Amino acid sequence: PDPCYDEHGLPRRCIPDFVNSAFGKEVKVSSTCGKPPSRYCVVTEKGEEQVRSCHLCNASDPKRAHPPSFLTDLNNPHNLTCWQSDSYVQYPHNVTLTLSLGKKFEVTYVSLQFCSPRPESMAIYKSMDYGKTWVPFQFYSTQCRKMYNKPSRAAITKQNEQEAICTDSHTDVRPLSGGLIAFSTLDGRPTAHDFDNSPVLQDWVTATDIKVTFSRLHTFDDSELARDSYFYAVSDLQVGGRCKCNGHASRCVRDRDDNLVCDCKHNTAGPECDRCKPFHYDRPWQRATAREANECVACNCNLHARRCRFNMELYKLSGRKSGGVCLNCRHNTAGRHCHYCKEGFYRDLSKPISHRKACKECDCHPVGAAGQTCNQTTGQCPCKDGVTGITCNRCAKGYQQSRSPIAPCIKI
Amino acid sequence: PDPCYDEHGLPRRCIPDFVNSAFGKEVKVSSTCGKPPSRYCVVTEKGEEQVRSCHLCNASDPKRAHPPSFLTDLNNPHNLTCWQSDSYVQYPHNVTLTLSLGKKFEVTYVSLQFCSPRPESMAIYKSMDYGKTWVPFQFYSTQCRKMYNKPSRAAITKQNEQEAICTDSHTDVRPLSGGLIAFSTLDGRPTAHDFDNSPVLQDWVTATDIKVTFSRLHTFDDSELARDSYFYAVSDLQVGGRCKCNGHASRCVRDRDDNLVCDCKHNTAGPECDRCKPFHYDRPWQRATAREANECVACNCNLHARRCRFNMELYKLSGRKSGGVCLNCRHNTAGRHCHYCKEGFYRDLSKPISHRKACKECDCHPVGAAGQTCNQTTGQCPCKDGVTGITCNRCAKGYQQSRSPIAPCIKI
Amino acid sequence: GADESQVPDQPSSLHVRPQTNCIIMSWTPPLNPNIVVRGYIIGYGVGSPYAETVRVDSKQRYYSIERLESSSHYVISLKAFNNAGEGVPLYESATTRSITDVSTPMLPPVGVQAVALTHEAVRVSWADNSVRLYTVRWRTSSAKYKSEDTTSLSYTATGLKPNTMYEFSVMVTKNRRSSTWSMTAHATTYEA
Amino acid sequence: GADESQVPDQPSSLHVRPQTNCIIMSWTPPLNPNIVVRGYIIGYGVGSPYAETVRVDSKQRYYSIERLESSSHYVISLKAFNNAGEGVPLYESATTRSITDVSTPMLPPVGVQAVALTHEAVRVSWADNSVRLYTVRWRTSSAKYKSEDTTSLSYTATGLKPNTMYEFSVMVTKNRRSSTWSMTAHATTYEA
Ligand SMILES: *[C@@H]1O[C@H](CO)[C@@H](O)[C@H](O)[C@H]1NC(C)=O
Ligand SMILES: *[C@@H]1O[C@H](CO)[C@@H](O)[C@H](O)[C@H]1NC(C)=O
Ligand SMILES: *[C@@H]1O[C@H](CO)[C@@H](O)[C@H](O)[C@H]1NC(C)=O
Ligand SMILES: *[C@@H]1O[C@H](CO)[C@@H](O)[C@H](O)[C@H]1NC(C)=O
Ligand SMILES: *[C@@H]1O[C@H](CO)[C@@H](O)[C@H](O)[C@H]1NC(C)=O
Ligand SMILES: *[C@@H]1O[C@H](CO)[C@@H](O)[C@H](O)[C@H]1NC(C)=O
Ligand SMILES: [Ca+2]
Ligand SMILES: [Ca+2]
Repeated sequence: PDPCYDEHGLPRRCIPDFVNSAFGKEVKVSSTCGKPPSRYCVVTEKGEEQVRSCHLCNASDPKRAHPPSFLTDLNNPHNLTCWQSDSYVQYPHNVTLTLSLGKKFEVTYVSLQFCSPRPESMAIYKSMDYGKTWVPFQFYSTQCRKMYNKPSRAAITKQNEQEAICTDSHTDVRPLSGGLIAFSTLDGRPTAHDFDNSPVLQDWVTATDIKVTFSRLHTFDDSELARDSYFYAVSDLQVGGRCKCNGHASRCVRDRDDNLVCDCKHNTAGPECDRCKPFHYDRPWQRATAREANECVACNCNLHARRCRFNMELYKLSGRKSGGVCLNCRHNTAGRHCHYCKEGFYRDLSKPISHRKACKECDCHPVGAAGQTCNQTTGQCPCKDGVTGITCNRCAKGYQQSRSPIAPCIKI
Repeated sequence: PDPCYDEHGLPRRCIPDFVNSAFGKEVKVSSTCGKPPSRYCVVTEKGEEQVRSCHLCNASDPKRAHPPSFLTDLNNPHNLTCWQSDSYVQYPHNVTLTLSLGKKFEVTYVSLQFCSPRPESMAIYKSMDYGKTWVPFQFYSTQCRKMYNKPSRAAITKQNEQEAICTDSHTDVRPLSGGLIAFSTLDGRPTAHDFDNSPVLQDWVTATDIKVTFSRLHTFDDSELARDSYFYAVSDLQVGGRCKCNGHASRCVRDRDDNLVCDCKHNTAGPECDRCKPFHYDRPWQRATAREANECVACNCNLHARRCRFNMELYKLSGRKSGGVCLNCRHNTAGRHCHYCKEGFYRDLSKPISHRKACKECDCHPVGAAGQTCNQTTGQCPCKDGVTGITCNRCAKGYQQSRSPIAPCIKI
Repeated sequence: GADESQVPDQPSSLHVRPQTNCIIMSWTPPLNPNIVVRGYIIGYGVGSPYAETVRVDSKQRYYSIERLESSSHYVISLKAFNNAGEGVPLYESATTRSITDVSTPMLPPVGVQAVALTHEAVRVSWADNSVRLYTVRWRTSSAKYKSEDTTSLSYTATGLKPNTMYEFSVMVTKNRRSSTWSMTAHATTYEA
Repeated sequence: GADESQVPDQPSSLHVRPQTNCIIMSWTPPLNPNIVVRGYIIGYGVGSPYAETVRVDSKQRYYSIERLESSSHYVISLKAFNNAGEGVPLYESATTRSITDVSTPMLPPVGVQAVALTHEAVRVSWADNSVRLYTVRWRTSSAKYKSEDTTSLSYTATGLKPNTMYEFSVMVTKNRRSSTWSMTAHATTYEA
């Protein structure tokens, strides 16, 4: 049953499942070892001394290959897979991971997990519009001012909740394998308990894309063994969070174009449920609140209008409830709701105002009538001085016709 | 049944069928190819380049011959025939087509249709009297002032509706084959909606003959291929319109002389029905109007006159209805209508005024009568002083004759 | 039709009835049935019949030339055709009516009076300010109408059940164009 | 379960009910029974599910995450595992309640009145200064109680032996948290 509506029939706020958005997806990487088969060296500590182990990275052989697929595959500790940058990727070399989500997700966290020692310098950026422009999410360094030009550990106020912080956290060369980096986009933001009511934070969390750049490795010499030991290895990459449906969907699916969109059930529309779906323009679109779900309401045209438009003046005028107005009413009816018959017509009354033929032709006599308009219901026409009837075709008792079309009836 | 008279017996205006007057007729041409068999070159455009095709014009061979017959024959698109002027007929060469209709037609339009590219300079003239003198109908040129000395596109006022206009219309070398020229004699004349009531326009339209002169071709070089490509070809020539019967015939036919004349049924006469037919001279001839057909009326002679003549003074005097007077009334009757017996005669009354012998001899006595004239009906004569009787041959009671022929009777 | 060796000879008749923006045309096949007729080429236009050309069915006796100008003299040509080609055309010409005629849509007659003559008869009269087929109708004042046409401004209704009030209306028709029902006059027939 | 060749597919459901300092979580096995499930790895923490990891029995459908912070957004992940290794996780997130909720322990309703309507009926009403499940109970004034729940601030007791004084009490429940029995009101039913 729909989680978007309650125990009986009422709209209630709905949120998609929290997922790791990275799980399926392919991630582009600046470099990967094995291209020509190369050598790497992983260092171990048994007791107090450093013990080097050497191994072959080979992209054609499946045991020795470390493709970026291995960034997002199923993460099995028992059997483990790592993507691996080549050797001597040290500063000022970058290694960049870049990932499209193809949809606006609200991201709660970003996780990397390293088969290698953690990098000493890394940066996490998001794209908020499908890859065109990036903003920083988080910065990790031992020297923040030096590397990223960011004073480290800036206190975050209400007036910057979107500021990218640089910090020394999770930079330790230990663990030398299996180490973690987990960015929490809501960590230490001031209004983060108010996220439902804070647009800036809701905005802060939204991303279509995630880019990770490794900047500096850890030292632990210039020899070739030393160089072959310097590289990046990540076993798993995760972007955790939800699909951004504005509280107006519990799911996201593919559409005709194989794009991912919210499956919007509020009478909502567009990929984020940012707007009302057509002929629902009675009230202006709202994001869903815990207290008040706000679904677009269908405006009433009584079957005589196939189109609709919102009017702010009307809204504000009508007590801040409704609303919209119907556009061009067919079947000889006149707006707002096409709730009556156009001037020049009258009511059938043997049908209600909704019916196709509920608008009956109001036929007034070209001569006998002073105008072309019926009384809406009674059927009357504006008869001239001495005329009478429904249409005005006959002179009243005591009267007879004249040769004058202007003054058709006279007394006697 | 006659279209010239209505549902029962009354004269109504009648108009001959609209026809292409050129269809039968032979048209004289200044030049035609093939005389000694010659060569022509027709140029084609496939895509952007010009492709020459050459062919033989041969007047003795029926496939290759292009006589002027082929100007007026049946125009079958599927099988097409063109008259063709010879080569290097370019300026200042003329090629002239001339056509007699042998009758006064009211021409609505004149059509030429070209197997060749349209000419850049052409002139249409009419003869209004059987070939003697020509006036211009229309002029086509790119340079009107240069070629025909006519400022192009002169606005036509009421005070020149007969002015021949020069214009650049239908001068395009495209189409390179099958192109049209259609002159409409009523086009842009001011009073052309009033044609029924405007004599100048009715006059403007009338022609016994049509002459077309081709003046300049299109350039598209001096080589002999170039020269052999320069010529005129017309597939069909049409003069559309009606036979001019003055509203007094629905047909035109041949007469004893094999001339074409209107088959005039209004009591009208002459080749255009311009006059009344003999002994119809009661009222003066009119052209037929939509509102009033005007047929010559027979004047009443009561069988005593074989000839008739109109009198304007009488017409104007008699209330502007009638009319004419009978000429020399036989059978002793006296005009206008021979409606009585001449002075010197009297009425039979046993016959009506129409009968041969309705005029009876009025015999007065050489002596007894003071004059030679009867009373018209009674039979009396102008008896002298003492005489009596119908003729006066006897002296009245109380009287007797004398020796005096002057005074024949005396009292006693 | 026996054979297609040659083109069709000309159509036997052509007649044209001009409307204001339109023209109606009718015709008949050639008199000689033996030559196959595969259809007709109509052609038309102002002052010459070259502006436009329509092709039709062999069984077509009728055509409506449908987008045209007021007060314009059109010339029309008609050809019959077959595989051999097209035969000699027949022409006619017509001048479309003026938009004046459709400008003011026709208005009913005014000053209408019905006076009872007898038990079976009532005299109806009207007026007109235009200086023409008038259609009079009558009914009981449920029961339905009775119609009559006149060329004049007064009619006399006969065959009426005595002592019964009737209802009379008139319309008018000009150049095949009609107004609506004029105002009604009520008259009661005489007791017989 | 037929075979352990591959890791378990994902759990079918996950649901979480946050307490103030605690969080309750429930789930269900994968839909495919054929792959042996040897237990689950729960993992959890603030903003990411990495702060802690618990391992449990294959037959476990339930877990209580028991030492946690007020007003904190925890993310929870759940994996099924076996000898092959661990399969793909399911997640959910929850925000623990505030210590405000346990600070002032819930207090009964006040201003309670019971007025006898009839021989079989008594109307009970109360008030609240908080600006919600109220539980009313009644008994004879030895003999024991009768309970009823309401969503409103007034209830009407039915089925009462006439001319008998009863005793009515109310408590209240907020966000699954309950006060004690409000002061009692004594009303005697009508003689029938
Ligand atoms: C890399 O792996 C492929 C595939 O097994 C193997 O054929 C190739 O020899 C390997 N390269 C080296 C340098 O051993
Ligand atoms: C298990 O790990 C290997 C090597 O690390 C990797 O090639 C592969 O993805 C996994 N094998 C299976 C069963 O897919
Ligand atoms: C690469 O390294 C530079 C250091 O100068 C850094 O500023 C930049 O963001 C990194 N990423 C890319 C994509 O260049
Ligand atoms: C022209 O045609 C006639 C008749 O067919 C033919 O005899 C003659 O040879 C032709 N002329 C030329 C130059 O071919
Ligand atoms: C058809 O066309 C030819 C050549 O163009 C011409 O000679 C002739 O008039 C037509 N043939 C017939 C069947 O008359
Ligand atoms: C021939 O060409 C001349 C150009 O000078 C033109 O004026 C004339 O009307 C044309 N026709 C005749 C028959 O000469
Ligand atoms: Ca992996
Ligand atoms: Ca021809």
